[PDB]
This record gives sequence, structure tokens and C-alpha cells, in this order.
Amino acid sequence: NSMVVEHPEFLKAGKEPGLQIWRVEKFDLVPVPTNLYGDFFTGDAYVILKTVQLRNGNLQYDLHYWLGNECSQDESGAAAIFTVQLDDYLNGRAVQHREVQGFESATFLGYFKSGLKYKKGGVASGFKHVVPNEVVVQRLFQVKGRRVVRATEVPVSWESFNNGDCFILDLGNNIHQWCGSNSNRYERLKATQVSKGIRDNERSGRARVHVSEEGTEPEAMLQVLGPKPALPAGTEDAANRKLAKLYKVSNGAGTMSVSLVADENPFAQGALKSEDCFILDHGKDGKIFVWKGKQANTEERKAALKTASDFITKMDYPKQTQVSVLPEGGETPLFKQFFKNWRDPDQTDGLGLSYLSSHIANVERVPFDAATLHTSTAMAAQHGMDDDGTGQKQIWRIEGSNKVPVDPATYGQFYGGDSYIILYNYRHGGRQGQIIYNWQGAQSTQDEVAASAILTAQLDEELGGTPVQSRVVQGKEPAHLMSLFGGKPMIIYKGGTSREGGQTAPASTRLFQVRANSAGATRAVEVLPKAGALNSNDAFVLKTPSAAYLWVGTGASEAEKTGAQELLRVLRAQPVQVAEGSEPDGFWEALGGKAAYRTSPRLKDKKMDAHPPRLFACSNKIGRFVIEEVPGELMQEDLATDDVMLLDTWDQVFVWVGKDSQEEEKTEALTSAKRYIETDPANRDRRTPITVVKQGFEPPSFVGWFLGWDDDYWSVDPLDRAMAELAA
Repeated sequence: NSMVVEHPEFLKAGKEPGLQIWRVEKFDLVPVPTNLYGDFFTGDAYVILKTVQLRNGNLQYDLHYWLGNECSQDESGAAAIFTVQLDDYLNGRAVQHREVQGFESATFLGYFKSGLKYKKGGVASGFKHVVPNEVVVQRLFQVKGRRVVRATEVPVSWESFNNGDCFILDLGNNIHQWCGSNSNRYERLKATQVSKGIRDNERSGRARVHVSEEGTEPEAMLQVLGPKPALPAGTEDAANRKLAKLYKVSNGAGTMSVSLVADENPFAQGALKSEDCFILDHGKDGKIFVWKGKQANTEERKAALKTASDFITKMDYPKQTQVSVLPEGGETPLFKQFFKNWRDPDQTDGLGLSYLSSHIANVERVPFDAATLHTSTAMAAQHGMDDDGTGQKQIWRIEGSNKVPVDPATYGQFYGGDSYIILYNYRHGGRQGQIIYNWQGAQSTQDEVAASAILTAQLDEELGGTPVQSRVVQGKEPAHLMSLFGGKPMIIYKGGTSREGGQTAPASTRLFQVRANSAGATRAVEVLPKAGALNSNDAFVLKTPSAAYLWVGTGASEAEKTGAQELLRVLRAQPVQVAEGSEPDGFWEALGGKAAYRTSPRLKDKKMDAHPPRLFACSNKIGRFVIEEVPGELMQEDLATDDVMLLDTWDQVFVWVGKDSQEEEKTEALTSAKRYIETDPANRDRRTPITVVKQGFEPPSFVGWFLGWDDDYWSVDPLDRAMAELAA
């Protein structure tokens, strides 16, 4: 028998986007009924194929296998086997995931946003997944977790209960949802999904969800559980993110040994040879990766999962540690970010990259258009532009502990010796909002940098606590800030001061980098006058006592050319146009010789593919900084009013502060972002802009990342809503 006859579900999954789940039953793959996706037997293992459509129309595969806690070695064996052999039928191009009950990957978790159910039983005890009528049930689920929401089947007893969690006592025609007196309001909201899911999927709409809390339990509940005793209380990353090591493997074709190849990230991409397999160990953060070179032998590549196991044992890591195997050419963004500038040899041509993260597979890529920007929060988000930047603005320089108004004639020029506050009014949709930019010169004195931080916060306070607050550090201006100065470029000088006090004298030979954005606005950044500071993508202006050069890189467009000559006007010099590759030698001598610089192009449109937006909740309690990734598609729902969240684009880190989060959390908003940035395994630029945003006053460049954003969402308490209209 063929396999495509016999697993025709496999044919569809191989050919259509969607999700397919089989349960391993006596060394066979048996489809799980669709409306039960999310239900898992704790004594079994399963195989999960997610098929994503790529944008060029091609299909991309994530294979996961999932082991329950009461799984036999032989069950998990089969699951591993099918995983390897399925990847085989898909021409070695799938990404493989080992997933363990309780600690499955953020990717895995994202497939099930009604949540997971972990049921008692398995094949060995004669249990199946089966809907067809005839339902005499008596089950108890403990619902636990805030973003990751898991419902675990537990003994039908008050001993199973506690004050801090939610419980569902499934009784067939009637589902009883119960909430601990110490259960937080957001957790109850989540538990309602589970209940509703049991009503809709398992009881085909026809059953009553009855909801209650301690002291108000129904007769039905009291009848099966007995009279209620006193219950106990509840049981709910760090700086283990930063460090990772890379290893070469010898023998999956025999017995495991490994060599250290890099002891600190970021790693050199060239360390990854095709003839071999490598392990990237991030085990202290709960994850390891296996990378298969396209040239490693078959014995080797088909033994990847086994190799991962051995490594976890050899290093004495927890058994629930996550494992990912990746084929050469099919690396995931999280993998590639461990390396110095990942360049996949082709990829400026083509739509997309190595991998499309499942959680943005749906996002329609909208190009930049100033005239329709005011209509597209999608475009706002995708381009980091809250508006076209032509609205009213005030600019101050910090002198001592005061805001001093900058000369309106010089709006656009910023000195590295100073620190600035720009107050900006933006307009998008039909609604108005405010942004306060805090620009910190690389040479500004600590007293003044700090003064500008405090003054920023005080301006926000007195503008009613609502403006967006954005810290930017010299040389890393966010896209929107550049676009605030008519058609002129934002000019940034290495380090003088514009204050009345003390004008200085300009340096003898000065080099400026002129970089443009999606919107065509440019910024000219003064840099060290060395050839090693050159870039093929941008225009450059070099000023020497002798003359003035306007060097135009082969990547540079019209916008960069025109931006550069507007700067030449400011410097009061006369340009000498000079194309890259064929330059007068008076130029090369002005830079002190010719060394090598950067030629490889920038990601531009593919930035989103390489670095999809990721949402985290973060927390300080215990004097320990802890973060939790929220899995799957970014939803407004995921923004809990008693939380401080982080939306990480690549270019910026938004921190969202909920109205009901704690004081220390709200005032640590900035430091939290800095800590998230400091600890990232990618070695993020410490200058990365941070933008603090308030619940109910989010800007377009933020809301535009969540499809389904509704502005009245918070007017009625979220839990009060879900109570009535969603359930019964």
C-alpha cells in the first residue's frame, strides 16, 4: 500500500496550508478529529504537521512530535520515527520539534489559542478521541497559566482544588466553571475559553456552561464533590538568555561525541560547515537546536533527534528541554539571530526568506504611501511611522536642568554634546495624539542626559500622562523622528553644542553618512572620517579644508542624493559628485587610505521576515527580571491591563503599560526594556530606541501590528464581556 492512499490526510497536509494532528496508536498514525485539536492524551504521543503558505505560493512545514507525561519509551519512539520519516516524504525541508507536556514551544503553543487539554488515559488503557453522541461524563480540569493556558485533567475531588486557580467540572449536559477567590480576573477570562470549547467542540453547542466562585457552588457541584473544606493557596526566562555555545557533532552514525566550535555568541556563520551537523546549545534557557548541513551523511541527518537526546543527557539538562532540528537553508529567525549578520547567499531577490514565522504568515505586506497612511494602521506599524511628520512640534535643548527652546531656523540640526526633547503632535485616523522624543547625544554629559530623561517624564505627567514617550540615542534615530523636518534631512553632528554659551570650532576633515527611510526622508549622521565607515547603500558627504565630496554609493537612491546636497547647503560647501568604485585619489587620502567597508545590502522589505515582532510580558518581583513570550498571532486580548508588556519590533522596543499594573512596574517601564535588550542572545545594539506607550493611548505604529484591534475594547471590563455574551 502506497502511503498517499492510506494517509490521504497526509496528501492534503502536504499540499494545503492548515494544521494536521495524528495520534500514534500502536506504531500507526491515526487522525485526531478536527474539532478535538488541542485535546491530548497524557499517556500517548502525537505528531503535528503545520503547513504554512510562503507568499511566493510555496509551502513550508513544521513537524512537531509531542510526548505526554505517561508516555512509554516505545510510544515516543514511534513519534520520533514518524517525525524523521515524514520529513523524508517532504524532501528534508521540514523543521522538526520535540515537544513535552507542560513545556512545549511558543510556536507549538501558537497553533492552539483556545488552549490545550491534557487528559488522563492513553491507548494502553483503551481510550480514544470520540465525539459521536452518547456522553456520560464526570471530569475535573485544573486551568492554569496567563498567556500559555493549560487545562489539566485531575482527580474528581476537593483535594484537587485550590484558591488560586480555575476549575472546570465537566458533567456532560452541564459544564461548571469555578474560580478561586484568589484567582486573578485575567485567568478567569482564559478559563472561559476552555469551558466554551468543551461546549462547542465536544458537545456540539448543546450544553450549559454554569459559572461560579467559592461560596456560590451549585447543588450539582456539591453533590459530586461533597461539602467544601478549606482549600490551600495557588502555585505560580531570566538572565539565562544571554549566553549560548555552538558544537560540532561526530557520530549519530555510532556513539555521540562533541567539539566546542564557539564558546560565545554571536557566532560566525562560516562556523556552520555543510558536511557536518552542529548543536547550538541554549539549554540554560531551555532550548537546543540541531543544524543539519546539506552534505552531512544520511545516517547522521536521520539520527538528529537521537543526537539531541544524548546531548541533553551528557550535559545533564532537564528532560523537558526543547529540541529543534533545522535543515541547511531552512533556518528559523530565532536560530539565525545567534550569528553575526546572517546572510543567506541569494535573498535580496525573491519574496521572503529561509523561513516565514507562522504567527505573521497572515500579515498582508503594505508598502509606504504618504497619502493613504492616515488610513492604514497596518502601514503605520510596518514602517514605524505614526504619520507623515508634518504636524506641529516644539524642540528643546537641555541646559543644566532646564528646557531651552531651540532656534526655529535650526530645527533639524542636533549636536552630540547636547540632549533634546521634541514634543510632537501626530494625526492618524481622525484622531490626534502626542509623542515626546528624548534624544541623547553620544557626548552629552551624564547630568544632562539624566536631566533630559526626567524632564521628558515631567512633560508627559503634565500633558495628562498620555503622550507616547520615546528615548532615542544618537546615531539610532527611529524612522519617524527623521521625517519631522519638511523635506530637509535630520543632521547629527559628532559633538558640539548649539547652546548660546560656547560654540566651538568644527573638525578639519568631517565625514557624514546619509541614510534614507521607507518614506524617503533622510538623516545625515556625522561619523569618524575613515574609509571603514563607508556603506554601499548610502550617500556620504566628506568635508576637507581642501574641498567637499558627495560620494554616492551604488545602493543609494535619489532621496539619499538630494538629502546629501541639502546638507552641503548647510555646511556652505560646493559638492563634487563622485560615484562609488571610481573615485579621485584626493578622496582616499582625505580618509587616511583605503580599507574595506560594508557592501552587502540591507533587508528593507524583508526586515519583518528576518525579525518578526514578538510580544512579551515582563516582571520584576523577587528582585529577579523575568520575561514570558506570548505565543501565536498578536491579539489586543493578549494585552492584560495589570501588566507591562513589551512589543519588540527589531528597530524599536515598545513597552505597553496597563492602567492597572503596579507603581514600581510603571516607573521601571524604561529599565525593563533596557534589561530585555541587554539580555537578548542576539547582542542587540544598546542604543535601540525604546518607546513607552499607555493603555488606551497606543499610537498607530503600535496598534497596527494587532489585527482585530478595537478602540472600545476596554470601555467594558474584558471579563464582564466574556461572561455574558461569549458564554451563557
